[PDB]
Amino acid sequence: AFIRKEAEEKAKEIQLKADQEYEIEKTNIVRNETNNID
Amino acid sequence: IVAAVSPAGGDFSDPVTTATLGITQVFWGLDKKLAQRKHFPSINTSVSYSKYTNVLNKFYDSNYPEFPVLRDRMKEILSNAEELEQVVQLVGKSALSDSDKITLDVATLIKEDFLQQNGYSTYDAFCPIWKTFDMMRAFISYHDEAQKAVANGANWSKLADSTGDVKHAVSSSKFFEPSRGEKEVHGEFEKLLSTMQERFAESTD
Repeated sequence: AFIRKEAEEKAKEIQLKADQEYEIEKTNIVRNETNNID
Repeated sequence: IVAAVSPAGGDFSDPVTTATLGITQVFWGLDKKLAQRKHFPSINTSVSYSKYTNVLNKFYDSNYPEFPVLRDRMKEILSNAEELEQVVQLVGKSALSDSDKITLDVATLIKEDFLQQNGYSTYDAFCPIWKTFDMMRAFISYHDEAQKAVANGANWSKLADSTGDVKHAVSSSKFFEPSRGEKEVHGEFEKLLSTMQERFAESTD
């Protein structure tokens, strides 16, 4: 039970961090590409 | 124009070294330190420099490689690791932090797996542009991944515990093969970053 809950929590945190990393990388890559074009 | 100067005892005070360095836009120095140890080709990172490096960076940008960036990053890592060597030789290896230790380990990795290439070998005898560029890029990627992992609150040693695979893989990039299979190397680098992600997953927990 604790293994299942810990695994689910780890996977959930991994997913949240995944989406967050997606948005952050979006803004960062946007700024970088804009800087390159400029 | 490639001209060899043979000063007495390798001293730069010799007329040869000065007169040569004066009219030269580029100079590649030879050290007797790693040559006496029967180690590979010896060149001083604190001595050898080139004034043609700028236009060379402009020319290497034609292949969309990063000459200047990788060279400056590796040179900075080399200088910081040299200062770290002076400090470690001064006090000790227990007086440093995780980042400095990572810089020293990266210095050793760059010394064994990059600057040193066997000319008698059937692989390291000749290194292509794409091979060295991919090697420096993968090295920079592993360095950035390790630096980012150290900023996550993980120790350098603890990070180096599960990274043995990526280390042996980084040290195995010297052999490789002919022009075919560059994709296997770049892909191996991708597998290295992925391995870093797996390690991050392992840490939590």
